[PDB]
Amino acid sequence: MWFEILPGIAVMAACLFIPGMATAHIHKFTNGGKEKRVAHFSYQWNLMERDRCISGVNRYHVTKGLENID
Amino acid sequence: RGEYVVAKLDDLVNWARRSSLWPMTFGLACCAVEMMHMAAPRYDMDRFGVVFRASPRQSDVMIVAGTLTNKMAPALRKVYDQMPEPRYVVSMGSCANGGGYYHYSYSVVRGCDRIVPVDIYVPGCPPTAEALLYGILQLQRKIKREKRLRIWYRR
Amino acid sequence: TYKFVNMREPSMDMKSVTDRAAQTLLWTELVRGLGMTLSYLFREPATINYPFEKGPLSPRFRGEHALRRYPSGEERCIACKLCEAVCPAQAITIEAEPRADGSRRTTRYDIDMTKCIYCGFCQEACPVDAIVEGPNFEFSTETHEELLYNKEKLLNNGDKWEAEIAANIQADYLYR
Amino acid sequence: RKCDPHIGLLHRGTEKLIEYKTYLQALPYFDRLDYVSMMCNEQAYSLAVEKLLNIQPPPRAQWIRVLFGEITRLLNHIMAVTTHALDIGAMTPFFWMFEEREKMFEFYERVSGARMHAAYIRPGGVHQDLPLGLLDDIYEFSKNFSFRIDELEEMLTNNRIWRNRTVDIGVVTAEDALNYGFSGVMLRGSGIQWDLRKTQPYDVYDQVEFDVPIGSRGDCYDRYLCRVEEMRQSLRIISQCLNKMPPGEIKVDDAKVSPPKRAEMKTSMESLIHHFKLYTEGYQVPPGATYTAIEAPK
Amino acid sequence: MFMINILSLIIPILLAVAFLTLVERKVLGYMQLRKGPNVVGPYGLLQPIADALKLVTKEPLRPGTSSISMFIIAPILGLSLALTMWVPLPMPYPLINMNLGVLFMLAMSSLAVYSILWSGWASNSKYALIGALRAVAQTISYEVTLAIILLSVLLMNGSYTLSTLITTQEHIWMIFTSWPLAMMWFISTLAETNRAPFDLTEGESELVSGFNVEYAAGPFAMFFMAEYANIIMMNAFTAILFLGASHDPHTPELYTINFVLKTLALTITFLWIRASYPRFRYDQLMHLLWKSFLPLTLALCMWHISLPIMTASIPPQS
Amino acid sequence: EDNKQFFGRHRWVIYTTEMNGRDTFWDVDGSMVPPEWHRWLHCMTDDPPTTKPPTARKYIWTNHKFNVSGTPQQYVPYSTTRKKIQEWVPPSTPYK
Amino acid sequence: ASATRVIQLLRNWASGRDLQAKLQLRYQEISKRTQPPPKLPVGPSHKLSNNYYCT
Amino acid sequence: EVRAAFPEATIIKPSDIFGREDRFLNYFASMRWFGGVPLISLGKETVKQPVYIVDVSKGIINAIKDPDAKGKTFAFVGPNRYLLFDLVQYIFAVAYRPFLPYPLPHFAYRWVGRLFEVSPFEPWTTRDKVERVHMSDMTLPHLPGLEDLGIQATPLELKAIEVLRRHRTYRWLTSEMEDVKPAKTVNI
Ligand SMILES: COC1=C(OC)C(=O)C(C/C=C(/C)CC/C=C(/C)CC/C=C(\C)CC/C=C(\C)CC/C=C(/C)CC/C=C(\C)CC/C=C(/C)CC/C=C(\C)CC/C=C(\C)CCC=C(C)C)=C(C)C1=O
Ligand code: SF4
Ligand code: SF4
Ligand code: SF4
Repeated sequence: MWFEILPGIAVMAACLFIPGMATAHIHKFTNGGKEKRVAHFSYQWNLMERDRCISGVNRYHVTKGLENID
Repeated sequence: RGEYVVAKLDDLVNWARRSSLWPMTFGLACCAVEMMHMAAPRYDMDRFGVVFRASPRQSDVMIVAGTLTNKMAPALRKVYDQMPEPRYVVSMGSCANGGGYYHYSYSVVRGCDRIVPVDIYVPGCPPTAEALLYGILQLQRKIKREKRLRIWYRR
Repeated sequence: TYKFVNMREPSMDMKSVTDRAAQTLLWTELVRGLGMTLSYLFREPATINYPFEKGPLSPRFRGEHALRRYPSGEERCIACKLCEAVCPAQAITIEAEPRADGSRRTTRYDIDMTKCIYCGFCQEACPVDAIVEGPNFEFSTETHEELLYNKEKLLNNGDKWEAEIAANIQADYLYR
Repeated sequence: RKCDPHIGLLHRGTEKLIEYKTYLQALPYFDRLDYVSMMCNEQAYSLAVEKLLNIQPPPRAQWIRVLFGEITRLLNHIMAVTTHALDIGAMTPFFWMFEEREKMFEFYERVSGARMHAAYIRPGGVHQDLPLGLLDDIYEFSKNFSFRIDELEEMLTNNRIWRNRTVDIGVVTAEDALNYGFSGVMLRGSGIQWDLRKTQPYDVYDQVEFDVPIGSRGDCYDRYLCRVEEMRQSLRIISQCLNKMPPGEIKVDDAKVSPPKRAEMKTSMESLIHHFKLYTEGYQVPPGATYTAIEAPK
Repeated sequence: MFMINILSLIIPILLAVAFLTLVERKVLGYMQLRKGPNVVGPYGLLQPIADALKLVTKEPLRPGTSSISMFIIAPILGLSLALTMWVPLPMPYPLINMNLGVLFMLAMSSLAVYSILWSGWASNSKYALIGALRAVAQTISYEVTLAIILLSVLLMNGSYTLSTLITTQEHIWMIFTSWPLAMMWFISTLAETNRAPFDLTEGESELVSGFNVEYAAGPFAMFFMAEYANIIMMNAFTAILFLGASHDPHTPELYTINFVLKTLALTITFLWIRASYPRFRYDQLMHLLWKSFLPLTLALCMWHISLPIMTASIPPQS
Repeated sequence: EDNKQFFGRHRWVIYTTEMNGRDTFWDVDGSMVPPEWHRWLHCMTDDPPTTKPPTARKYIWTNHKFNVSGTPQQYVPYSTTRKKIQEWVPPSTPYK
Repeated sequence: ASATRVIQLLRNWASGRDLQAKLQLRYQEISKRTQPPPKLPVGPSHKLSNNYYCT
Repeated sequence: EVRAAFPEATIIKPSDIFGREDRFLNYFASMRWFGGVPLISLGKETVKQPVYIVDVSKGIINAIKDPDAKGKTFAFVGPNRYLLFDLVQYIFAVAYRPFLPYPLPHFAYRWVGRLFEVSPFEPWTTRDKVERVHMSDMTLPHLPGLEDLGIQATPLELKAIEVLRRHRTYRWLTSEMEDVKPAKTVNI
């Protein structure tokens, strides 16, 4: 009766599930709900600094729309 | 009381040992072949926690199964000395329990105990693959009943 | 007669060559093994769980010895030393004496369970069915001394497994 | 480059101790000798003692000796091929047969009492007749077995990894193998068409038709097929033995050689006297020397 | 909270490595007409913990002839690489998103051999040196194609970043386009981890235990995780490399469930292969790869560079 | 017992919770099987003791015992014979 | 412990043969473990005359 | 007290006993772990006369067989007395580990012994143990020694590698006895 194999991989299935679950939610939590920004090039990194400077609270994941400008 | 926590840590340690003891790959003679039948799908020793690991550096119980002779007795005791602590030696079969059929010959040590501190004795010629299946489980009860830390907390 | 076993020359036709080339390139006999084990994965395991259920035996099984006694209660062994005379391992050691009643019993019947090899000759030996191995394959002990049985332990085994020995011998007394 | 095989780590003084035991008491020695071909071992010793005694076993005895001697060939060849793959690294084929060869050990115990060491095949015939229903149980297993022997062949015989690990490796030629004192598979594997069951048939092996697989390359691989083919050829022998089992006794009628049954033991003078001396002194065989060899599975 | 993420990527893996041992015992057993561990707790689910405590409370053998400092560095080096080489894996969102993920994949994979190397030397024995040097021979044939297959497959992905692998595999599986490479990658990933037909370095029947002969208790227990954490991670590498699942931008649950199932299916096949085939010979292994594998890699890599240009299907770099 | 079963699993025992004093919750063994049921359990017969009661006699035990190795009830070998050579007891009367 | 027909095909197909015709696990086809008492035969020399040992 | 309760009780008075599991040679051999080897006043004012384990073992056996052991009090001592500094010189030479002696005042060593006593497991060095290393084996010639029983004492020089072969690194593992010279013995 091969069902007994399943409990073994069942907890394992949850075991590998936690990391991907953790990283996605931790990124979602720390970075203001939005998905964590990716900076593979200097243009992205330069873009991130501008967001941080204009945020005022020194946090890139604080985006101010048209209400910021006049 | 410190006795309670010692007993709880006592039960934790031995339960790990009795449910994970690994019989060595140490076969000698007729008594070894049927012990394979214990590892065969019929009785499936592995289901009870044991694995048949070689390399006495990574084994707990030594299944001396077969005729123990003169020319190999140094090899066994060297092997037994290599096994880490704790280590148990189950003398398996009548040959290793005193000499078996060839008790009176000239190149057999009459009993595995004369070289090694021999644990629970399972008789048979050969003991059935089930006969020492109890022999392994009966050792698991011996591992269950030890005190160790209980003596240490009362030493 | 005899049969040749392996010299089968493979054909060199383009169909055969491509079949072998496909076999070597696209591993097939390796996949044949994988499909085999997977089929042999969804079977029913041949294991039996221990003591809750136990393996099957036969009435003539050979195990722990026992010294039975007559229906009256008198022991069967009249100390004829036949079992000692046939013991291949010389495990039997008995001495007799004229008992107080006048009957012919044995003072000592030490059977060394660490010497004898369960030939069963002893149960074939005595003409009164005195010594006989019981069905109890299980008597493993923690110390070497416990295995060296004397007359008293043999009688105790006779008194314990008497139900089995009477039934088993009843089944197989006709085959012998 | 050079391999010195130091042996002696299991030298029980068997041939020394036999000197001190009666012929009946020496029988379990051969049982323990080659502990994977038990019935074949006692068959060798029994034939020698019968030859010296100038006594033949009853027709029923010879048939079950052949029948049980052949499932013994099933046992050893199972052990040889499976542990081969085990030593090579293929663990799965080891376990599948060992469940099946566990079933054959049941037949061992049902007829003798012990799983391995039957001590059943004795000089002058077997100890006692088979239990009722034993032959039917043989038929059920023999039906299933050929459906597992091919299963082994599916696992290894055509496997490329097993082939390379075994093809054209450990190759021994014809003359050197013959000169080296080789026998059995070592001869049949290298092309020499020799088999004691055919050339010098003992017991009733002549009245049984079977083929002897002969290899051509003589290497490690060719012997693996030779052993596996010996499995199937043994199954044919078992099929004939079951179908041609004759009625009759199981030991030589001569009570001075084989012990009388327990029935006449307890009523007749001569039977008890013979049983007494046979189990105390044993049958005195005539002086002389002989060398009897049989086609043991090894 | 980045530290919380680090443990959330270490401890959940560690239990996954632990239960692979129990799963392998049961998978191997049920492929053997056996039952596998089922007495330690229910269904044998407590078995890894039973072995867990025994090993860490087992007598840790120090061999006298061993070089102690190198003796202890090897178990540390083996486990440290195993965990840190999980960090660039793009489980929905990778923990460590780097433009050169696969290069870092190869670097610590190549660093892994020095565990079995230094341990084999430090054990100071015949079987120790035999296992360690055949470990060289096994792994020496191994990086040359491992890089080539990685290069050829990724050449149409766009770059070495692991995150963009999902975008490339958005429409169809990578295995549909490079199945000749996938079989060859799979054998090598089965091979880099010293598993199933290629386990010469351990070689139970022929080297008793190889490098692990003089390694007991935790030093052994550490060696088991490095071997088994590399099994799961390499299969996870193959799962993203060739069977990249769909990724909803708003629900990372979807990819995580699909990705984990792919890793489980692949890891079972590792046990599937481990049960079935026999074990190669380290000369045949080298001959198998540098005489049959490597020639196919070069032409297949030749095909996979010519193909994007000829079809005007080169992938974006950014 | 279940006839529709792979041979070997068709008969099984659920061990007692108490036997001769010792607690036989989770720790159990194979020797706690009384003889009369040992035959039926090991497929030595197809007749349970309830259907066929074994023939009762005086000397048969009324309480089965497990293997008593380890516990202070374990069996110790000892010579069952009498003394062979005694000695000439010296007299009580003095020298003179 | 009978396999579900769904996997009966799986084991049959994956091995390319009909397992259910003949299985390794035994079942009710085995001979009964209790058999009637047998009557064994006598040997050829169980003759109460003309059975002299000299011949 | 025992002599009072059991007048005919043979009292054996062994000196420091050395052997495989002796905690005397191993004590100084294990001293290498904690930096150098600390000896109070370089241990130059403490003379020890150790005795091999087996001789005292045979002494007890011979005492049982001897019908004159009743009431007597034997003092089991070795053949030669060695100043403690030279003894440690001999031990570390046989083990080939470097010797780094350094003085240590008595009050500070007592403090060190106190710290080691804190361990709830087998202590490595107690304040009592520190005192024992300082206690030179008092010579009691009036006390019947070991040769009267019949056992000839085995000099520590012969059977010293037994205890200390284990402590040697792999480098000097196969080194024999004659490699290291016998240490100087302050004799009676
Ligand atoms: C000569 O004679 C012989 C015999 O008889 C004497 C025999 O019988 C047999 C027959 C018996 C057999 C079994 C046949 C096979 C046997 C052989 C010897 C043949 C050769 C073998 C092979 C080629 C294959 C060898 C395969 C092996 C060893 C399997 C390995 C894989 C496994 C999954 C099994 C082992 C699993 C283990 C040890 C369990 C997991 C390990 C752990 C360390 C436990 C987990 C630990 C932790 C998690 C660490 C602690 C951390 C925690 C808890 C985390 C939380 C805490 C924190 C602090 C973080 C043979 C063959 C024989 O030849
Ligand atoms: S006890 Fe019996 S079966 Fe075991 S090795 Fe000795 S003779 Fe062979
Ligand atoms: S069973 Fe055989 S070997 Fe054992 S005591 Fe009886 S006659 Fe001797
Ligand atoms: S047990 Fe049997 S053979 Fe032995 S003395 Fe008694 S009656 Fe004779």
